[PDB]
Amino acid sequence: SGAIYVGNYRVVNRHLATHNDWANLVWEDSSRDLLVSSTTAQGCDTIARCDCQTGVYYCSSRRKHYPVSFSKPSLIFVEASEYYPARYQSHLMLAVGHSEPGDCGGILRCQHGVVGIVSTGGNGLVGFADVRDLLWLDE
Ligand SMILES: CC(=O)Nc1cccc(NC(N)=O)c1
Ligand SMILES: [Zn+2]
Repeated sequence: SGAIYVGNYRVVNRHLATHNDWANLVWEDSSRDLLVSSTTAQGCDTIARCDCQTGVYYCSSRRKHYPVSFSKPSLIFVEASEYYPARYQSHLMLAVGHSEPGDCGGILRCQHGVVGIVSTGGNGLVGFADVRDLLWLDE
């Protein structure tokens, strides 16, 4: 699990969004595994605005932060999970590293702030849903 808090926005894995997230929907994209809901409290996180391909992600299944190199956001085929059928996920970045389902929502960061959240994994790969293109999160 894990969320991003910026302005009056909460960014979560679409597959982990609660009834409260859906009752306060700002935007959702099923192909990206992302959902943003409205909050009453002011978020403390900064979204990276950059095209960095190196960073550090939190891996709850190892209680550790790992430094990774990752691909630029793209359309990648993603095998079946407990939450989606096999399909193409958009705006997805891959790194070589450890990921398990409950690692979803772990934050990837560079010097410029939050890059994205863990969304896919297995076969020694971790996939992160990019949030850097969602410029409207900042105002
Ligand atoms: C370990 C494996 O094969 N599945 C895996 C790994 C990381 C994240 C997800 N994502 C998801 N279940 O939505 C799935
Ligand atoms: Zn950056």
